[PDB]
Amino acid sequence: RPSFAGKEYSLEPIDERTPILFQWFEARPERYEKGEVPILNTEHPYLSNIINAAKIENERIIGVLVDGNFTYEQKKEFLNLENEHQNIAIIYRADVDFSMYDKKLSDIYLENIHKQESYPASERDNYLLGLLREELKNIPEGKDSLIESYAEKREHTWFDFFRNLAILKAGSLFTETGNISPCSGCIYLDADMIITDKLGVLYAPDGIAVHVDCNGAIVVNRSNHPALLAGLDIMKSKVDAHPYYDGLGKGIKRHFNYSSLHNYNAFCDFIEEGNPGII
Repeated sequence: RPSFAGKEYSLEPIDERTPILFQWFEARPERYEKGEVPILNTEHPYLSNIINAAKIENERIIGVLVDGNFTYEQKKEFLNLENEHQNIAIIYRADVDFSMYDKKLSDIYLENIHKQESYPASERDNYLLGLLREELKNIPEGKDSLIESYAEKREHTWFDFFRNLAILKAGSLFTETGNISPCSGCIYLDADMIITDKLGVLYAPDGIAVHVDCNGAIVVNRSNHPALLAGLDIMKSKVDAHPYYDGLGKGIKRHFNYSSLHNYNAFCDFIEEGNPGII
C-alpha cells in the first residue's frame, strides 16, 4: 500500500463514472472573431482537445468551467457546442455556488495584524504592519470576500484560485447544473492534454493524485477532498497566499505531512498521476 512520511494510505479508485473537467478563463474574449467559441484553438488546439475528450469518453460528462465577459453571441456559440456534442457541459463560474468556501478579506488581514502586534516592540516589524493595515483599508466597499476578490482579477491567479475551488466541488459542480452524485470526484485536465482512448478506472493514494509542480492533471475521488481543503485553509490565513503555490502545492504537501526532511522526488513519485491514454 502507498506510504509517505511514514504513514500508509489506501489506493482509492476513481470510477469510470467520474466526470472530466477543463477550465478556460478568458480575459479578452473580444479578440475572437465573430461566430467562434471563445476558447483558444490554434499551435494550441484547446477547443479541439476538449471536444476530442468528449468524443473519446462517450460515457462521461466533460465539463468546461468558463469565465470572462462573453457576449450574447459567444454565449450562444457555447450553447451550440453543448447542442452538438451532448456530453459537454459549459459551466459559467458566475453561476456556481462557491459560498461555502468563502471568508472575509478583512478577517484574514485582521488575524495577521493582531499576530504581528502581539510581538514585543523590539521585534514587531512595523513595515509589514504598515503594509497589512494599508491593505485592510483599501478593501473595496461591499467586496470584502476572498472569493469575490479573485473573481474580479483577470490574470492567472484568477484561473488558479477557481481551479482549486472547482475541484473541491468536483461532482457537485456538475449536479448543481442540469450519472453523477454531488459526492463524486472529478478528473481535472489542462486543456493542452490529449486523450488517446478511454481512461478506465484510476487509482490514487488517499483519493488524490496530481501531475503538477511545487500539462497538469488533478484527480480526486470525492468532493471536498481534505488535501484541497488544506490549501483553502492556507488561502484563509496567509495574506500573500498564491492559489497555485500555496492553495494547491503547499496544501497537498501539508496534508501528507511533507517537510524539508523529505525528498520532493519521493513525494512526486508517491502522488503522481499518470495514464497511457493521456499524451
